[PDB]
Amino acid sequence: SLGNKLSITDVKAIQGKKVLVRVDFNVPIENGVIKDTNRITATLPTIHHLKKEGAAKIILISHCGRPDGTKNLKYTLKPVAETLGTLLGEEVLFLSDCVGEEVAAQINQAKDNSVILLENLRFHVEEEGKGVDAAGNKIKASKEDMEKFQNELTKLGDVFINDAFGTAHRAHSSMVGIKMNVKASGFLMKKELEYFSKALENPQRPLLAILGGAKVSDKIQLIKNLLDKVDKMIIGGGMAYTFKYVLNNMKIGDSLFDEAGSKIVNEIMEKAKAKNVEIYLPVDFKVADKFDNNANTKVVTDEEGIEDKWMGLDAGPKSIENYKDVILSSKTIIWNGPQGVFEMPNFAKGSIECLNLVIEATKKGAISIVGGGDTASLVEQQQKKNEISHVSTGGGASLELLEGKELPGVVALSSK
Ligand SMILES: O=C1N[C@H](c2ccc([N+](=O)[O-])o2)Nc2sc3c(c21)CCCC3
Repeated sequence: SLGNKLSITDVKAIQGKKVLVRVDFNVPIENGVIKDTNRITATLPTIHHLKKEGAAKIILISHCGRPDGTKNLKYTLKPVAETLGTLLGEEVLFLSDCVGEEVAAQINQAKDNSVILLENLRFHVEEEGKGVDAAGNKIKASKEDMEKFQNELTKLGDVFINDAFGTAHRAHSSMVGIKMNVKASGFLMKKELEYFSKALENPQRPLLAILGGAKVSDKIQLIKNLLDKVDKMIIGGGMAYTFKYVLNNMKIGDSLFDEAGSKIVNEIMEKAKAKNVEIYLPVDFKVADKFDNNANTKVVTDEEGIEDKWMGLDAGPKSIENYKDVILSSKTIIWNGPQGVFEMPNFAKGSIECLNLVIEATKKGAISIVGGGDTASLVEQQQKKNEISHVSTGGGASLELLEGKELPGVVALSSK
């Protein structure tokens, strides 16, 4: 289950507690300078709630870069402490390790209600459970080494807050081994779990999935899992040409064709029929004579097909018209994939109209979830993030959740 997990707002006893918080501070650092501070800024509601609720210590644990289970000061969290300090308007204490008597002593010695940032968890092989030494030899932590490191992290505090949903798909020490009585989601994780629970457990129906992207192959698990939940599915973008070719023997010219993925199209269509899911493929396309925004373009229907040396780069006007009744009658929308080459303004119309319809449905009461990646970029470029119920930032974890995979970091949270 996803919706019955304990959240930071449900925690009653916070005053005078040492609160251990797993955050996502995997920020790009260019010679001591943080170039993107969004991940740091996104943890402020969690930190503010803990300070306001009178926490004795706010102990932050995270990772960044790729140290591979070895101390590697290129991936030091030291600059993150400085940036977080500036954002908080107070000094954030940075510690050179994350476990042990010395770290414990420094935490206890710190000013009450203050914020402490511990060094990168991934400097320890026990965090990921595997790594690589300096020489390049593979190293692995034994069950006992793992258990000892997990016990050491547990000894740092009294209450555990997991605000790192983007790492919850991993059975890492900081996701599964912090054995405190209260293990609650932080505000970021709370929102992710709340909205993914709304979309996938007992959703408000009709439930619609809007899928797109360049390939079929990397979306098979996602499609097959969503066919067990949804009532309707729009399949668009580059992946649609593979479907039109296999299903209707439609000429696709130089459009994208997924050779491995083409062999699974019939299975997908057969599962959709078994599950009584309505599939909506494009019936027309905006084609181009070159892969370029300034290409010569025209509209072809799926009855005409695409001529040799031409390529489909967006859904056509009829396919765009067909979205309207599908999207506007939907009460829950999971959107994972653009409907064309949105990076080229002349082939963004299908994706932009899909966005306008999803927004319209949301204003009228639908719950809209944007999976991430390219769809999130489109919503961001169009400046419409606040018009969508939830734009997930969980990356790989959001994708695994939608593929029906186990999230160990979620499983390890307390139940409400
Ligand atoms: O790299 C490419 N991707 C695009 C793509 C992505 C999504 C969609 N869509 O149509 O939605 O198309 N379509 C083509 S034709 C084409 C290329 C691409 C590369 C050069 C040869 C011709």
